[PDB]
Amino acid sequence: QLSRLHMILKPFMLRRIKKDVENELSDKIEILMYCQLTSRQKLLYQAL
Amino acid sequence: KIEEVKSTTKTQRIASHSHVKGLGLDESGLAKQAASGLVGQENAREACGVIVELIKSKKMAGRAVLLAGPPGTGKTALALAIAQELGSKVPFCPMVGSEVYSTEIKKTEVLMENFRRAIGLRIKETKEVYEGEVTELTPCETENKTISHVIIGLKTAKGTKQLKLDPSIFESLQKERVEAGDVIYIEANSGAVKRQGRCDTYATEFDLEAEEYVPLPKGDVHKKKEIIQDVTLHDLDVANARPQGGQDILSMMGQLMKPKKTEITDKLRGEINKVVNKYIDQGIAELVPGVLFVDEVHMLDIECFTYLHRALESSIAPIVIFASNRGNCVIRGTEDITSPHGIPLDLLDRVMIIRTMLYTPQEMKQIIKIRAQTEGINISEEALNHLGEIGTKTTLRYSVQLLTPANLLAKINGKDSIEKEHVEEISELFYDAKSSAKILADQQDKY
Ligand SMILES: Nc1ncnc2c1ncn2[C@@H]1O[C@H](COP(=O)(O)OP(=O)(O)O)[C@@H](O)[C@H]1O
Repeated sequence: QLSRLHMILKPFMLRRIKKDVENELSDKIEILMYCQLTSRQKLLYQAL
Repeated sequence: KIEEVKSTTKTQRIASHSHVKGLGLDESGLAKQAASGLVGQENAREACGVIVELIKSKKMAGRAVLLAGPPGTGKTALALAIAQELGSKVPFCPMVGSEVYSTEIKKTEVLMENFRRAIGLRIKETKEVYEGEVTELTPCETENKTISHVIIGLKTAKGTKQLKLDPSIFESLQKERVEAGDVIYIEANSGAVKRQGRCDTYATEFDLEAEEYVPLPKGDVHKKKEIIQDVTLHDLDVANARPQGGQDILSMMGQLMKPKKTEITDKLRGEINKVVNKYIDQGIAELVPGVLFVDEVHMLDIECFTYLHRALESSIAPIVIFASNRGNCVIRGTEDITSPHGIPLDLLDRVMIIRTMLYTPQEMKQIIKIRAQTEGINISEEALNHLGEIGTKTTLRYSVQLLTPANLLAKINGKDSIEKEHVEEISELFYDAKSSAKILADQQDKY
């Protein structure tokens, strides 16, 4: 299925991505940050 | 990609009853073997399930239960279990039997102060307030000059309004040094005025400034709000004893004097009773009588063991929990009369005695394990057994005490759990209340 869909969409579509066109673009750094719930938040989460 | 977390707030400390979380009973009213941090004492935990229902019925008033048993048998543990079961809303008043000796008020009156503190109350009050930035202030004048009106312009986010207010409000405003452009908040029930500082608009006027700036309030200039409040009878009584509300000079200067206690007469108590009854009849005041816990009751002077006769026969007095760990002792203040637990027979006839027995070696190990996992320490099986025999030799309090220093020495040399060697070395370092007695009687002549 996926190969057939790619073949169908290959002619009337383009694509570049970031490697083909970005010749000097620092790779963005993604950072997660967990945050703990406070006292009141917990009293409400319990109620909920 | 990279996951980062932060946690710098410290945990709460561990007390002597931080593991008790409830009575741990069943729906049928029996007692489990190990639930909510309590083990054993089935005949006492079952009898405490009647007491919580008695509290929650809100029917009786003036019933006393006396927990009797040897030291370390869990009297105050049961009391704290009852308090935890009853919930936070029900007022619980801890009390020690030696607190009735005061240098300001008599012994008898402290008992009343505690009884009235034990009974709670819930009030649904409505307060109407005027808040916002002052844009114009004008004191009116009349015949003697005196001041009769105050004209105040308050501008909130919605708009601005002009109000005529009593000269007392003007006196309070002049007291707080309120000018134009300063956000104020006046309540009309008491006339109190609070200043929060100048508005955020006047931020760039002065390069150097000390006043704090608050943003323009949102909403209407005048608005009423509903506040739910938890109070006790003793709060109303003490507030009416030496009043501090009002914007006059008598209460303002009474706010500064040394806060000495005073003996409240029966008239104020009766009038407060009438007022709170009137509040109840209006469908606003809800009564939630609670529990007063008197610990070490065996050292109340005979003047307190006897006022309690009249104090308990009242129709207002809440349910009182006693606690004593003494045998046939002489009553304090009598020097000639001996009675069980120190309490006289006459007052003892008005209480329900909940007998408490000593603990068996099997429950000792379970209690030690519960305490160890409460502290956060890991203990092996052989070490726990050795602590069990140690507790059977002397007491369970000593075994509980040894749990922390053993973990300290275990973590000094890289170990992660308590072993038998650590327990034995700790037992060598510290002494018992009985071994020290022996080594003291050996050298009695030279101390
Ligand atoms: N049934 C029980 N379950 C858990 N811990 C108990 C129990 N009975 C007593 N203890 C513990 O024993 C220690 C001392 O007992 P305590 O409650 O002070 O009795 P007393 O007031 O008679 O000395 C307390 O720290 C308590 O945690």
